[PDB]
Amino acid sequence: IHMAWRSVGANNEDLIRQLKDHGVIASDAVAQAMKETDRKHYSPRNPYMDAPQPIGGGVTISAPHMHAFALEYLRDHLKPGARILDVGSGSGYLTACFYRYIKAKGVDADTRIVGIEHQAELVRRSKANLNTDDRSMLDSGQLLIVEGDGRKGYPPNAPYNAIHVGAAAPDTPTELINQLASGGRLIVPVGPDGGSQYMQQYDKDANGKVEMTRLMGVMYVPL
Ligand SMILES: Nc1ncnc2c1ncn2[C@@H]1O[C@H](CSCC[C@H](N)C(=O)O)[C@@H](O)[C@H]1O
Repeated sequence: IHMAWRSVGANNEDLIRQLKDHGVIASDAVAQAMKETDRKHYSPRNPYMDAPQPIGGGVTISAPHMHAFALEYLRDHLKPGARILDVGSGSGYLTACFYRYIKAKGVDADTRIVGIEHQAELVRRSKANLNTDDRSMLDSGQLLIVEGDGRKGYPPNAPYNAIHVGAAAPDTPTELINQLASGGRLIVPVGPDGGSQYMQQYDKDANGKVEMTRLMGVMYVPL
């Protein structure tokens, strides 16, 4: 059996510090949001290993560095009073991070973080994770976990200032772009399941015109 090396932290704080020291985390705010959201409540096993871990339904909770990259990409869009959509909420981790990131920038009664997941088992599982973490997040009514097909976003709370997609979109996610507010940003892996995909960024400007930028090569493979 081929053996390999992989980073690990002694605890949540030590895991984030390690990432910041090595340049993975650029901003202090991103580091703080992740520091206050302990992976132990969201990852059943190896919580502090910088690697993807299974959570059920044939899916995994992203590796810590991938969560960091996503937070950095949307650091200027995560502000008090905004509406954020997290398509494919899974474990609920990234969702809790968004809530804390903004909560630090100050509170606003209109802030709304919506996580949409289509697997019922994960919807119940994630809610339980969030209540084990901090029962007040769900109780605030500012964080939401809904059951549905994320490909059609969630119109009740549209338009969104920022949208993050954790699952692959076979092509241009038209309906999601339609739910973006002017000046909003959307992060999503584009391409058929099984190949060289691209994590892509879509920015809509004040005139409603859309611009696409490729951020990095990515590949969905068996763990
Ligand atoms: N059409 C769709 N609508 C909603 N969720 C979807 C979906 N297609 C895939 N998913 C969900 O995409 C998620 C990808 S894994 C997401 C992991 C989560 N960000 C974490 O850190 O744990 C899974 O939970 C999967 O069930």
